Amino acid sequence: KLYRAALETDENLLLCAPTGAGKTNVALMCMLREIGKHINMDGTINVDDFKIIYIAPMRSLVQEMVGSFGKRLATYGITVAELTGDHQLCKEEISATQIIVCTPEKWDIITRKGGERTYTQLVRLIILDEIHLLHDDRGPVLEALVARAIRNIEMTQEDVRLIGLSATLPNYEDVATFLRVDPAKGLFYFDNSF
Amino acid sequence: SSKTEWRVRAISAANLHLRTNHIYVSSDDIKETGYTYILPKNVLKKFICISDLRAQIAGYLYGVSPPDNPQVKEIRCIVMVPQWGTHQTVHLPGQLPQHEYLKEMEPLGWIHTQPNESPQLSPQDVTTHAKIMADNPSWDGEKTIIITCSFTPGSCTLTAYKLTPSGYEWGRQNTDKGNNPKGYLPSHYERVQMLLSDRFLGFFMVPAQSSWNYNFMGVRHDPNMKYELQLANPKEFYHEVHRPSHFLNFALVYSADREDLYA
Amino acid sequence: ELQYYLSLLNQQLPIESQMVSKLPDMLNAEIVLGNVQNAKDAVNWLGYAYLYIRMLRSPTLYGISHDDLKGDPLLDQRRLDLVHTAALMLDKNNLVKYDKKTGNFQVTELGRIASHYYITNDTVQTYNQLLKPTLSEIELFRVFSLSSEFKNITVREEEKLELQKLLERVPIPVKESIEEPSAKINVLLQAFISQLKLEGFALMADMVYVTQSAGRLMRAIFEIVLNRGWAQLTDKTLNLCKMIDKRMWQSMCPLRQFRKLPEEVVKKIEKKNFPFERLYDLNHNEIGELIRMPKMGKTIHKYVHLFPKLELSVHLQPITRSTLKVELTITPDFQWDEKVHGSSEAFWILVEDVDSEVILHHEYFLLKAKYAQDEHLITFFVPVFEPLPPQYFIRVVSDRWLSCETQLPVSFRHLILPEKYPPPTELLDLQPLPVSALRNSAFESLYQDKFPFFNPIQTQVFNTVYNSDDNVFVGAPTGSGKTICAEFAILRMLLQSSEGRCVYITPMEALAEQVYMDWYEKFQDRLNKKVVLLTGETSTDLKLLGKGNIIISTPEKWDILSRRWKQRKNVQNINLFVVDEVHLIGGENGPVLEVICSRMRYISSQIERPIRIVALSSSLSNAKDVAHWLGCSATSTFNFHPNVRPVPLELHIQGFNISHTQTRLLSMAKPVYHAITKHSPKKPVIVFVPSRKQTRLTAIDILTTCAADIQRQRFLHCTEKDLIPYLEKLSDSTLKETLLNGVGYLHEGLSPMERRLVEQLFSSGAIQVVVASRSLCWGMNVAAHLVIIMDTQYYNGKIHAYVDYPIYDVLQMVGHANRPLQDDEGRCVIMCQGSKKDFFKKFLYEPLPVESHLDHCMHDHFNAEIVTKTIENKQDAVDYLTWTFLYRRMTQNPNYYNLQGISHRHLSDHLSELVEQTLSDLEQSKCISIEDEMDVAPLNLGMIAAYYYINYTTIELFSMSLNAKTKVRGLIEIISNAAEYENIPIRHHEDNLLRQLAQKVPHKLNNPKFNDPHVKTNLLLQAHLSRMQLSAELQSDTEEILSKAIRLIQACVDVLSSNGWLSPALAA
Amino acid sequence: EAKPKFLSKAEREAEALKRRQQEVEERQRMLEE
Repeated sequence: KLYRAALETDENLLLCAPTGAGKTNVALMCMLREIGKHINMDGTINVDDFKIIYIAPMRSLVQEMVGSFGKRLATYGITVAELTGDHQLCKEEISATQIIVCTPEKWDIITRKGGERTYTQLVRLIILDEIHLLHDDRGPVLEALVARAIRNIEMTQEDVRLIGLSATLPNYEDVATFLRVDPAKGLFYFDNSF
Repeated sequence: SSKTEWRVRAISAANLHLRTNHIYVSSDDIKETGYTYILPKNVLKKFICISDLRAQIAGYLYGVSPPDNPQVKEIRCIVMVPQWGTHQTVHLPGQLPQHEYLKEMEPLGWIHTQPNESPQLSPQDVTTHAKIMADNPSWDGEKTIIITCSFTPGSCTLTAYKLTPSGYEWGRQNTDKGNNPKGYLPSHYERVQMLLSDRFLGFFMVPAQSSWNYNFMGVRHDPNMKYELQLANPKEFYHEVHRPSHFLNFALVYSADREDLYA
Repeated sequence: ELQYYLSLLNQQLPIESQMVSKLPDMLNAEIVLGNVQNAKDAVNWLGYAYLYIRMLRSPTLYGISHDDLKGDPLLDQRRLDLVHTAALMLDKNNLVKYDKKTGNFQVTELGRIASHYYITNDTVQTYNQLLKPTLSEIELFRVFSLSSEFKNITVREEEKLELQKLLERVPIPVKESIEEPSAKINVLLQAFISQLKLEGFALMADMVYVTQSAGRLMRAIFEIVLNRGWAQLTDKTLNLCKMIDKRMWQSMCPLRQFRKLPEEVVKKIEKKNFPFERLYDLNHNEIGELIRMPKMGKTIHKYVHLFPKLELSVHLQPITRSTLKVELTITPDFQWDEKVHGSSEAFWILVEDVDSEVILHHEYFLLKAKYAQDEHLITFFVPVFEPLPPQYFIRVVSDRWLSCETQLPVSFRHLILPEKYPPPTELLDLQPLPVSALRNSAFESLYQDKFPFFNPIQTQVFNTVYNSDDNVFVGAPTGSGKTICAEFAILRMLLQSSEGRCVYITPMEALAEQVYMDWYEKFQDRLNKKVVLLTGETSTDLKLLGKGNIIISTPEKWDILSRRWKQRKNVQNINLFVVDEVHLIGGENGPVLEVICSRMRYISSQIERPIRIVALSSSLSNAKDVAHWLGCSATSTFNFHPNVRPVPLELHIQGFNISHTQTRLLSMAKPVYHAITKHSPKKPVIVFVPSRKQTRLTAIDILTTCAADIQRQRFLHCTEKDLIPYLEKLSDSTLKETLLNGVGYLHEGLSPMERRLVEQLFSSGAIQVVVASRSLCWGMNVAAHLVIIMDTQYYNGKIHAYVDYPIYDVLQMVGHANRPLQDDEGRCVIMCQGSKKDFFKKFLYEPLPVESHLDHCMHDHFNAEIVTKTIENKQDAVDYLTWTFLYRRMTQNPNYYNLQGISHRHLSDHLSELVEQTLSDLEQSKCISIEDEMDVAPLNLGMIAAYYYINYTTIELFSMSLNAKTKVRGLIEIISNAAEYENIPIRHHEDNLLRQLAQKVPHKLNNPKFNDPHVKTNLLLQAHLSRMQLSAELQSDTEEILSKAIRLIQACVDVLSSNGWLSPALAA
Repeated sequence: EAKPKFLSKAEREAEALKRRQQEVEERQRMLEE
């Protein structure tokens, strides 16, 4: 139902799907759409021209998402890695890999320390998974990250495809407006029957 | 006890930094004929913060005379040999330190921290100085001083002391280590003028292999053990490396493990 | 709680924005990141978040009434109130300076450390009010446990027995009672560090959370202690951070940090009281026999060889009486491995005094695996006071490996410090000299329309320049009017003799060309004088000297004429010798200008004709040695002060704590635009860029920062109709698009006509920003109001390191913003690293002393002296070296010239050793002959090197690499491997182009190196011989290679003709 | 003196050896005193 919005459209999407409804498929479609801009018909793919960030709240869930991205995108050569360690190690992992699965707090710390400023132009796909913790303790960190992304898109005019995945929760219009998602094409509100 | 007294000693040494802000010199009964002491303030401050309120800390001071002024001796270097001293005496090693830095300056004597201020010089200190002078010909009977840097409430009261040739002979002849050994006389010790200064900075020498602190491990300390000193800043008495027994004694996972936090 | 679980499982729980708790933290992070600067930017950043959308959608859930929603539909008043509350919380916690009048916020170091470590405001305030430089290790744990991260952690009564049992086993004593949460957190941290087994599950979870907070807390405490300067507190914080990271005590074995080591062998090594340095000296069998474990001896030897332990060597040189240059050479003495060390190893080098309490110079070093097993040289500036310590301590500790620290005592006992600098010549408060003060009307007609009155320094120097003819040393800053004094001296030399021969020597070729273009319009157009410029051709240089009266030249161009001054009578019949910018005589082209000045001073005292020497340079501290080395009198030494300039210079230093050069250049773009908007809104600005390709990136970043705010295209003070004939002449479309918004660009790869058009557009006032490269700092014929020099460094690929910018280029960039009538003052914002901020602040207001570096390049001067029959013996060479500036600089700074004393015997022994080393280097290269170890005789190779101005090493390589059966492919490789090709520029992103061009060259290269300049010179010669296409940065190096390739081919043909080879000479 | 007299490497080595011998003799006399 959202195949054309995650693979054919590079706009900011808001997928309000429950847990277990294939939330990783939309992220894989967004990663394939971001890798579709770097075709490389002579080789396989140009992984040094785009980057895909995956915001996962749990560390084990981030490791499982990195393993699923490494097992699924093995034919495309997309380097899936977890941003951890020190600041220089995180900068080397960001400069050496394309798909970076990290925590929102770790991404905010890397943005505040300056380890992702040199690779900010290559990051064109921000997959903010599990936004249903926006009222939890990871709330203000993800809110400050979304505000920094909106300020970078409004000031530096950097077109970054933001795909925010959340659970079936009310007041999704404010979360779609905060993530710069369209109410018609970017907003996908699935109930518990889905 | 060494169970709760260690914590008290560490806490007291933590507040011993403020004691260096008030230093008093007992300038009285000075013969005003011998060479004066020009021990710098930085060296005294360093040697005051690396001493314990219970265990006496001692260090050998070596220096040279200022140019065109043979009537004064400037202690420019202090070397802390590995020793384990008690509250009434210091068990200094028998090996006199030697190094390239000390090859240009003569030994000016020893400086021992005193936990309590006493009007009279300690006979044990006089005997130790006499034994050191007899053993090492480098130290002279008229050019070495024993700086008894006492401890005062909120202050570090300093005082210089020199041993008379009669006192040196009495200390060399005497061998008993009692509280009031025979042969100790008030004429054995003579106070000498000692003035601090803030014009020349002092040098510190620490053993290259082990640390200067040895009171936490008396088994490792050996009276005849050789020492190799080098230009380095000594560590505090209550340092982690000073007490290996209190550090490496504990023996070598189903709680809440929070991963990927905000750090 | 069954309703909310029914709300989340049936889509009935809306997500409420709880961003009010971390709103001062988000404001501090936005202020440290540069996203928000004032209250309006903070309100705009808060309006783009989800909290503003939740307050607009649900005002009752956010505490907003209906009247506040009716009086503020855009939620601007509530956002301004929240921004004011966050600013008050940041100012109360001393995180950021927030003024309530203007609303602007300035991020401090404490707020940046709290944002970089995700610390709270109350924790940062407690760390600022609790951390003391005299704090011990016992108080440090209590200060770290009293942070705001453990504010909700309470001491449970059920875990009091476990805390009492752990209080007797913790190695760090706690001063607080057992009922306090701080002592419980300290006991939990001591149990987690010493790996003590706990009993309570909630206590273990609290200890794990306390450790996860205390890691970042110790990192922020170490950063705050490094910023504060407390050396012992920073060492204790680094030890606590290493103990928290490695999960082991400081007294444990170094092999405990390696996970490949067994626990029983580690316990057996910790049972024996043995140092870790003694195990490194033992072999694989001795270490196994000492620990009674021969099977694990090889693994222990491999762990000792894999443990980080490098050798540090210190080389000290006292430049001034208050500061010295310390070069630390670090050699990796350990086996680098990716499984142990990784891709790179981080280390912290702190140089402090003998007290070990004030860290004088703290820096970081990231030794990569590609640069491993190689000694890296780091240059730093160490200050020295009047109570000089006997020795300083340079401690290089490991940022990740525990118990890995190397201490180096830099002894200052035998340091020969220089004397006190004399005061400069102060400008007297006299009347300004008008244009009628000159005698000749033709000299006054060339400066009447320029200025009716001269400079006060020029009015003070006109009495010694125009009314006298002695050697005048004029030390004036860049922009004080030294060219007016040079023109007055030239007018005095012309009035003294109409057939005079003035020679103006300038080190920079672009500055010499600008001086020649100024003299063609001033001296040749208004006075009809023969004003010529010297070239690199020795055949036309003699005709230009004989037919010209004002010859502008370079030291590299005048060294060919001064070497044959005994034969050439035109060089001996000189009337005036002006030397402009002598303050750059200790850097690039430094010993060449000093050798030319020494040759001019020797020829002036041996041709029975005192030539008027006018040495115009910057304000130098040791001006007396430069006056005595040039024969200047005490009354003619017009060495002014650096603060005595007519245009007052406001110098600001922006220190950025970034280790990477590219990350610092990317992060210093928006503060550069902020400083350009705050300092000079309606004035031209010059942005000094680190590289040629970085200038266009900095211009695009400035254009994006201008278009991001409401001041779109604010740097274009003119219209597009006046720039449409100007943009039609440019070649780069991106440069024309940047100049359409008012931001011009200038680099080494740009065209000279396009650079002249950009200079004419910037001088007319059309553009307000001019992004000029670092190589175009001296070659810039324009003067602006603001000079923003961003990231004063260069990533050299020959050494692959970020070398700092020299003081001469920084002084030229500071003096380039000298507007006498356009602006009242001149702003100079130097944005660089934090370690280079103190040196740039010391070398800006204080006068920079001159240091002669002629001992490193004395071989060519000795060959030129021996080939011209000047230094024929050892005493003649000693007398020739005694008349130079190096003999005057050795008497003022012995330790800077590697001497052991200022005595006559020690200086004579050092001069004899230098002369013997020069004679050995000349005899080993077959350039000279030593008769009875006393007489020097010029050989054929030395005469061929001195005739074509070639080095002795290149002449020896051409003599030992050219055989009787050589070819053109071997001759091109022999010419590319000469000493003149070692100065090729090697920057980043240049190895791929060289590897692509090496596959298209007509001649293959045997094992080509991507970092060697000889292979790049060979590739440039193969591209120029085959007429292949190349980039602008490659063509700029190929032109400089081909400028000396003709002289190299002439020297090769002379070496082939001298050796008796016909076919290699024909091939050459 | 004022003019620096240039010496050979062997003469400078002999002068340094004579200065070292004089310094060793002065150190021996100081040790005897």
